Amino acid sequence: SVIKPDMKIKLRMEGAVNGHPFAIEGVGLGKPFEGKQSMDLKVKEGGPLPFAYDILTTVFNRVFAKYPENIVDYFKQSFPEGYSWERSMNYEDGGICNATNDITLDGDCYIYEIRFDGVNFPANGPVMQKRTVKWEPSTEKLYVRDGVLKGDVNMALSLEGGGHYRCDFKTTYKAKKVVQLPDYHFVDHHIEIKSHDKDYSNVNLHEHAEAHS
Repeated sequence: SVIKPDMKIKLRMEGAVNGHPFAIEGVGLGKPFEGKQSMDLKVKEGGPLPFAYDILTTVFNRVFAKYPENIVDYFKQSFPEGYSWERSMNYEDGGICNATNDITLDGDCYIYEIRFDGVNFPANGPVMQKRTVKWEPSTEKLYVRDGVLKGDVNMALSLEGGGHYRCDFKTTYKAKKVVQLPDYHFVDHHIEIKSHDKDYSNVNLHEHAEAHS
């Protein structure tokens, strides 16, 4: 198998929020079979970012999810060729973010080509006012539709003044080659920013995920 116990990550995100462009690059590593990963992200263009960094984190690869033997693993099956995903993130106050990631593999390193575009975030909302604290752990629901895999998840950002800010994720996963399709299942997620500098020019991000049925 081309999927090894320890692998690397390299990525570049180009995007915009409310019409303002930025670019971020990252380098990381993870354990595909353990469903754990971490990475260091650096803002290359558009800094200091004028919006809450948290809207970007779930965009910075389900290959990093611990899949039990009794569940078909769409993602690990997609390599060496790889897969891509598309996602729309609908926030409760109307902010909408669309993102995509084309994932390839070079040796023991996954390569991500990411696009991120958010619009209509209210000027005095939690995202433009940087009042988000972190994402709560979640459970993604995955199901097949028209030969590809869909993943939906109810997400929530804890807020500075207390309370939560909701967002609904709708993701479409597409293997580059034909692979076996899985039956309905779930993936528990927990993403966390472990460290960052004042203006988030530098961020260390971690995530651990496990599938179940």
